[PDB]
Amino acid sequence: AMDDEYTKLLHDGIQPVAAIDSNFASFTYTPRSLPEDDTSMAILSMLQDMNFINNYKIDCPTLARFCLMVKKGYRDPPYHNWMHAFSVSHFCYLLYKNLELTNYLEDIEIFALFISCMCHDLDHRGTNNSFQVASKSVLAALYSSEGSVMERHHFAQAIAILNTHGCNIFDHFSRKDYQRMLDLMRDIILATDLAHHLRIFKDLQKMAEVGYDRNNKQHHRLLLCLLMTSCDLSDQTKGWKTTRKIAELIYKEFFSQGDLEKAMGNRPMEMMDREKAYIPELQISFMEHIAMPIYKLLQDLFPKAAELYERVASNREHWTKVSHKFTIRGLPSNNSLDFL
Ligand SMILES: CCCOc1cncc2nnc(-c3cnn(C)c3-c3ccc(CC)cc3)n12
Ligand SMILES: [Mg+2]
Ligand SMILES: [Zn+2]
Repeated sequence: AMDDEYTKLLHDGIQPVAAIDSNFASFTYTPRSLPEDDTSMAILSMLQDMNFINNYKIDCPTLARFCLMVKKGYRDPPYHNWMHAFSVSHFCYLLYKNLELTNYLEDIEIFALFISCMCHDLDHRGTNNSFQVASKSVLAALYSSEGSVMERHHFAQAIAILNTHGCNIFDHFSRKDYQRMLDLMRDIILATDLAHHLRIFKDLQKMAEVGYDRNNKQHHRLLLCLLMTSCDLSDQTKGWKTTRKIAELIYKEFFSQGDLEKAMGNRPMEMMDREKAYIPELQISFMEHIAMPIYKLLQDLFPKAAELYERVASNREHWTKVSHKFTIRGLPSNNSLDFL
């Protein structure tokens, strides 16, 4: 159903977003409930709704071909796959719809954000940055002096897609705007390195304290940074079932890297060591120390974003609640102590 795929994608209309689901454009929509078969069409619906296609006279063949090439540029580790990218892109669309980004950022910045969302984890292998370095990967070999190893590769892969014949959805920009767009993507993608976020966190607080100034150029940069990290973590803004299930995949991925490190004779981080990792406290810590501050910062800049923070805080309480279930009380389901 692969070339079947390009053809349908291109020669039918692009569905109106509302026809996808009546709640497609609300903060309570879970993008991962859309069949993976429909997600490319969905990307195009959002692009058309956000008016970028008919704004920039983008080649529908080029655009549909971009989309499928982006999708195909993901591997299939448990977490860092296309459905991640898709729901991350979808949240960006939500932000643009519910928060009115056009009053905050230039059309080009928003386009670069959405597109960086599609591409921000391309060709991920289920290993992190410290793995690249520790294992002397060829990615660590090329990007050897400044960290953000994977993020540098994700941007590199996005670049190589745009430079594939019939995939340059930017080949309509002036050379000036083309450069600007590439520098935008690099910055937004790079911002998805958690180390980056921790570096600029103080500056984000400040901007939120004094208030976003649209004539401040450094505010534009910080906003786009905060918005992108809000997109990368948006699974935490949905239901309990979503955080629960996203913990499954995360930990499945992490533990595989740990098993591999052990085999190479490295010592894995605890959260990657399936023998040592206590998932409930790892989640609460992650929630309390990473994701919560992101959505609080977003609530401070954007008062309509408040429901998202309160979702994320409610998801944390719930890990607190079910946290006792990770000590086996009574007997296992089968009434057996064999597992001993
Ligand atoms: C930090 C390690 C904990 O990992 C996670 C644990 N629970 C949920 C989760 N959702 N995404 C992550 C995660 C996995 N790897 N990375 C790099 C992230 C992550 C983290 C932050 C950002 C904003 C800067 C972007 C991505 N998660
Ligand atoms: Mg990433
Ligand atoms: Zn990501």
